[PDB]
Amino acid sequence: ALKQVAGSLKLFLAQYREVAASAQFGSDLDASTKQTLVRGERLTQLLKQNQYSPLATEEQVPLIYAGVNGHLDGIELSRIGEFESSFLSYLKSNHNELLTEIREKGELSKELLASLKSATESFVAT
Amino acid sequence: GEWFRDNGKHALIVYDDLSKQAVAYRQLSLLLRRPPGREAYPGDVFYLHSRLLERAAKLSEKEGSGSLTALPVIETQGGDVSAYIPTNVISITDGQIFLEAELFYKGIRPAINVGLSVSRVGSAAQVKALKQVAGSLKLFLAQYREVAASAQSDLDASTKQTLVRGERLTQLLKQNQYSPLATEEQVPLIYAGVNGHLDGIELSRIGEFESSFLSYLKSNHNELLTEIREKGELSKELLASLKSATESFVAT
Amino acid sequence: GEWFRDNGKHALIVYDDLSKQAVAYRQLSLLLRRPPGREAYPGDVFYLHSRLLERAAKLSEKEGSGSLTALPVIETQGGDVSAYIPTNVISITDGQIFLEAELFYKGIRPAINVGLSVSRVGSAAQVKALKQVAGSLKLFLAQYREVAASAQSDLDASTKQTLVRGERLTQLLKQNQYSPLATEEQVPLIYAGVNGHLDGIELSRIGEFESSFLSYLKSNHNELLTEIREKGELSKELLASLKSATESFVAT
Amino acid sequence: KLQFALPHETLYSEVTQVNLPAKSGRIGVLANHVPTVEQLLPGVVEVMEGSNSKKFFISGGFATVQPDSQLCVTAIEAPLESFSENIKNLLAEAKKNVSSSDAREAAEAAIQVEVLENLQSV
Amino acid sequence: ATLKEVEMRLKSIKNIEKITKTMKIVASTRLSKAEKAKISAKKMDEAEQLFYKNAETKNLKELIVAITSDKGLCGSIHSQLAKAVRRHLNDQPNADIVTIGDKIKMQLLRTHPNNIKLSINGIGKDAPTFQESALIADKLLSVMKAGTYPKISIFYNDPVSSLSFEPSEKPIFNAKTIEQSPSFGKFEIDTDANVPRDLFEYTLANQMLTAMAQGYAAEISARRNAMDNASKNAGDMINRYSILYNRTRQAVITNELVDIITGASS
Amino acid sequence: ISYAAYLNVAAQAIRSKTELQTASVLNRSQTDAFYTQYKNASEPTPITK
Amino acid sequence: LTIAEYFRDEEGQDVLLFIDNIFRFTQAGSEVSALLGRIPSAVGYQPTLATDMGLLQERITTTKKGSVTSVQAVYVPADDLTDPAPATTFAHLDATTVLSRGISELGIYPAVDPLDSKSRLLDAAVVGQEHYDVASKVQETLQTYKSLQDIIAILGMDELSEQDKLTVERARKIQRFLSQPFAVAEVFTGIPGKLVRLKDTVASFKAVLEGKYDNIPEHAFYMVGGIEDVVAKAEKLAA
Amino acid sequence: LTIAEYFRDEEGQDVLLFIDNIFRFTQAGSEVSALLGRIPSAVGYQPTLATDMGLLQERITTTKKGSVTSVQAVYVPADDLTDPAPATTFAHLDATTVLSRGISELGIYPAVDPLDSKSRL
Amino acid sequence: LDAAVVGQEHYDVASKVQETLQTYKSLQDIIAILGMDELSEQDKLTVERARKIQRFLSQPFAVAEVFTGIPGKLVRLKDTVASFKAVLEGKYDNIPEHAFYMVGGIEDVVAKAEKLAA
Repeated sequence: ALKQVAGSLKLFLAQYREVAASAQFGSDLDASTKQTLVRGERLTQLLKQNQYSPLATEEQVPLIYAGVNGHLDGIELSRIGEFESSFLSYLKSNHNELLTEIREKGELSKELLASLKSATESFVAT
Repeated sequence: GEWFRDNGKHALIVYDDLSKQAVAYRQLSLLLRRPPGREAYPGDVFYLHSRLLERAAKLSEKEGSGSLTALPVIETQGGDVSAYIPTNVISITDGQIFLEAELFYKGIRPAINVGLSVSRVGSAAQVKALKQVAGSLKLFLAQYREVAASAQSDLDASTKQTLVRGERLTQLLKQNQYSPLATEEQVPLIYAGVNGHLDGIELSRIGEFESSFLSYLKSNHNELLTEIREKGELSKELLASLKSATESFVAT
Repeated sequence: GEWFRDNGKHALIVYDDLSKQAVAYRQLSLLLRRPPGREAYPGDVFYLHSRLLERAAKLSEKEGSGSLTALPVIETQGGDVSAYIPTNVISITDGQIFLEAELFYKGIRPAINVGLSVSRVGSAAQVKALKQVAGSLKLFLAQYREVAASAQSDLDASTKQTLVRGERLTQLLKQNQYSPLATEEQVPLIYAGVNGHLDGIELSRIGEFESSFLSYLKSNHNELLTEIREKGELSKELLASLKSATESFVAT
Repeated sequence: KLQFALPHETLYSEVTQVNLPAKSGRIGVLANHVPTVEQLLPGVVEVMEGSNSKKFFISGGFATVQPDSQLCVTAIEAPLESFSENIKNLLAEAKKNVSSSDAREAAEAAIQVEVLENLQSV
Repeated sequence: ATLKEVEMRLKSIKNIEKITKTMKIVASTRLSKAEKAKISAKKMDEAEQLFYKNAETKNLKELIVAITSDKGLCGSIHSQLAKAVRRHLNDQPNADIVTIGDKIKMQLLRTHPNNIKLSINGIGKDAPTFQESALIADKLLSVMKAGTYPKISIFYNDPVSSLSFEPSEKPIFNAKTIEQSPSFGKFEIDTDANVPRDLFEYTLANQMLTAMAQGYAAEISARRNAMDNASKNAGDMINRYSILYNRTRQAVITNELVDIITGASS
Repeated sequence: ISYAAYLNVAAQAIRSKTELQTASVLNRSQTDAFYTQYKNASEPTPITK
Repeated sequence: LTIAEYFRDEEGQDVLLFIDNIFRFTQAGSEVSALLGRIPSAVGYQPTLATDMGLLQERITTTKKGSVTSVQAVYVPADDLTDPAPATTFAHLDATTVLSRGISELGIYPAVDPLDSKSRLLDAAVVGQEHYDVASKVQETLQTYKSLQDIIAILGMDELSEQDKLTVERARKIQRFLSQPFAVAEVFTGIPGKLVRLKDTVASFKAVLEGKYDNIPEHAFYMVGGIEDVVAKAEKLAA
Repeated sequence: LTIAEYFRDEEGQDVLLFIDNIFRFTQAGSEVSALLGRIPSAVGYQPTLATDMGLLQERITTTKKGSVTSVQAVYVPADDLTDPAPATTFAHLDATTVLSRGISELGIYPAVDPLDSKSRL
Repeated sequence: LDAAVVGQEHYDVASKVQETLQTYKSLQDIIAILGMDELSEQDKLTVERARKIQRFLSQPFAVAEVFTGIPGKLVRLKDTVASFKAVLEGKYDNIPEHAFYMVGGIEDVVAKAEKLAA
């Protein structure tokens, strides 16, 4: 499940720093580059984690899922931390059947994807 | 040197230089087949200096009040005070007078880099007169260095003043070789600098100003120099009288 | 090699290479437990190579005029000529032909770094003709690699020129492997460049120019080539002849 | 005095007569001319200081007779007899062909036609 | 603390140095070519704005055009000009804004996102030309309807010397504002074909070319100046790192030797 | 088209003999400037003016 | 190697000798050298490092009896190619594929350093003048780009010559075109491996150098086969 | 040097001694020291670097009888002036004459650099 | 340095201070070569602020009175936490750098800023 949602996260994050390098000499970027610069800056933010606060894959997956796809781009940067815990609580009360599924079946099908895609898109409007 | 110390008298000892002592010691240790450490010096190259320099001291009343004062000389390479031997000695002595090669080439001699120079115990032992006209000179000067380094982004108002005073005290601090000067010959020059009576005078003439100013003081206001010499302090009256004679000379 | 030298003849010796020979001698010395020094070399590794290399020599007329000429090879690591063995050999010898990957990858082959190569002997060993046309080559290329970082819009006609010239003179110095040129083939090529006959020729065509130009001189001007070869100098008549035959071809 | 000024080249910055092509009419600036402002359409321009007569070619711009009584000319491009058959009618057969059809750009290459006619005027 | 680090940290700066030192000469070649465009521009404007001086023309919503360029490395050209627009634009938080050159944008975009309705691009390469000045004017009339404004203002840097400059403001008057003037009658302008219409449109183009030419030569002087201070400042670090290099290199030879030595003793 | 821009077309017909067409003539007859209308933040296509 | 030699001499046939990792031979002898009584040589290695290596390497060879094609993985201590061990290994090889950290980090696999890798066979007499010219130009193009990268971090792109912009733009394509999914590598690529025939490679890169694909997006050269594959990938991204 | 001393001590002259090149004196002692089994010092120079240098230099001086004055050619390894060889040498140098191609390539003979060349005197 | 010991507010301040200082560090080379002008506004402000923190972290010890010329000040933890918290909150941006140098808490900055402005 984690493998799927973390597509080219590692290569992408490289493409991000390839660009966070070009941003240095006071550049101005085209639509693709300014966006991926925004995406990665938030992806980085989502990788922050407290000590003694480890997470289960079924909690990890939705976070990485929301991140890479861009359901976090139009959110103010300093609030990704409170997003992480609000959202995991939201999915525990509303769309809990989903998280239950990931823990047990360790995999995703179109049905799990679109449910979660529909579920995350929901939360974004707080 | 110690004989003087132990017999109620005072001795100054210059070690010129310890860098070369250390090198000789290294020669002996390697031929003695002692293991080379950092920069090939033996482990005891610190103890070499430390035991030597610990012998400098000021003694108690009971021990006759003698003193041995040490001025060890160290030679940096490429101006690096962080090398092994420099830092060893700095961790022994009570301060450093650092001399910059950069200042030296510019003609600023003595080339004392004030930022990097310090005396850890001497402030106590300073002659009051100097201490009084050295008000913050320590802080100010080595801080005019803040502006000076930045200077060459704005043609400022406030920080254009400190650039003109700074430059002056920098010349006042210059000094010809073989010409050590008495305290009472010193304090006026500094008073005249610190209170900005030089601000109007050009750089190229601060040299001539100083010789001509001391002549003036000797012939005309010798009573006052004598008072500086004999009491070592500046009474409000002598302070005010000194202001008087300063303004007069500058005007002409 | 020395049999040739001692008997009125001339031998060339290539030692490919001395890096590897110094490694071999180090093996022997370490295993014989002689004392090691820098990079673990024995204190007589300089003596090994100088002993070896001073044997190349140009003998007096009394002694038969024989000669031995040496091309020792040294491999550096990361271009570090301050390494122990390159140091030894650089200083023993009479000059350096310095090769570089950078140049190599740019297509400049042989990848000789002009500004780092030298022959202390110099002119004394050059055919006079080549010395005549090359005089300035030394110069333009020198002035080229100084203004290089400019090769990246707004530059006066002075610099645009300097850049045009050098590009082409650089290109002229490229050469295929296994294709050494006769002196009489070299000088007219160098002459054309040195004197500006290549300026108007797009940079990619300097190669085919060289080839064509040579063959053209061979069919039409075998006289100029024969003189260059047979006389070793260029008279003002040869120079003038060369000038004409060049423009003739460049136009055509 | 006269001041002639192109943005890339200042030409003329005491005079007796100057000749401009104004709104429609071709004014010959008299010595004491009442201050007047008139646009310059494409055409030739002459200056005088003795019996010195010499023309240029004007793209367009403004001419202002000033309260100092001096003249001021400004065009964008300017000689014509000394800056010139082979040069002229070159992309003039490419002028009508890119006239052209329809977008709205037709208007910019319609500004080429009327201009070339009154450029090969003399 | 290792040779590799110090040697390559040196190789970053040695190029930074050589490069900043090149664009000071490329800046100096560009210097005269642009002192020339500034002279030709002023001279043209001097003939045009002299009429406005005589007509004693003043100003009875707003458009602000601020001019610099795309490229940095020119000191505080973009900054204290942006700041001049901040000082003036306090009186008018509703003045529409067109910016010329991306750097004045990122300055004015972060301070007032909404006022910027238009932004121009790829400007400070070569000297400004009339085409640029014109087509920018054209679009100020097109989508920005420059005609339909009470007051117009151009912002640009005037070059005073080769060491300092001053962010300046100069006004633009429209068809209407030219007519209703203290001294329109001084001139015998023909009141027939739309003249004030043109003298405004022609001036919009011109007074910008003249603002850009001055802003450019201010920029070019500021580059050659900032780069001189940089190449100087770089060399200083190169000097300080050539010294550290040398220490480390010596240390490397010694430390390597001590291992050989310990190894040999046993 | 406008009085400034109109003049320019008659300044590029005037501009376009190859021999007197010196280097700083071809420069003046070109431009790499893109206009972008900026709403709210940004807006539409950047077009080569 | 003893096994390998036997096939070469008494099977009279083309043997293939794969060694991963030959560095470990020099390391091993190194680990016992002090306890064998030796004074150490430089960088900690044995005094016999080179002659040790000749004895091994000079056996790994084609003789007149039979042919051996050997491929040896060679670790490079701390990426330092000048460390005595790999540095003594170079001169035993007819072809040296040099892998690079700076390339791997750019997401380019195999991370083969296109400039630093060499072959005895890159020679017109062998590969043909065309092949040789293509390789030569590819290399000049990349070097020019490697050169210019110093500018492209301080001045950006904009101060670049027309000719040079074209080069740099072509270079970044060529650089990516040199990547390939491996069949053995699918696990780290999620991309079905590709094999590309030599004649295609030459044709493909030749074509790129002439500029017959400057109109095509960058990402379309990355991690694909030959020029067919690149034209396919461009259409998919266009949809 | 011994030959030079005889002209001073017995003939009373002011004598020139040229040493080309002083660095090769150092390196030789570095090499002898290594053959003698002596543990090397910093940068691989002999532990006796300074005294080896002193034993040569201190003999070049002015007596009451004359002087031996010495012009010594100085190589700088790695162009690093803090290298123990130049560093030790410099300790004994009273002046430098700096010959520059940059002075030569302006056709100035001798090619002495007036800004570079420095003297204690 | 852990929220479960010092409280989240303390932690958060310490860390943002640390992020701020770190930004200046990553920049030093560029500040020294190319000056302040070649920073983005974000950066310029962070650099401007970091230097105020830098200096605010300095403190006159009582035992170095001879070298400071100034009496030894001492700051209660709770005051350090709050004082720094406020600087980050952009509450003291208009203040010149010099007013944070060699003082105690934030009350002392206010004081020295007015001392300079007279």
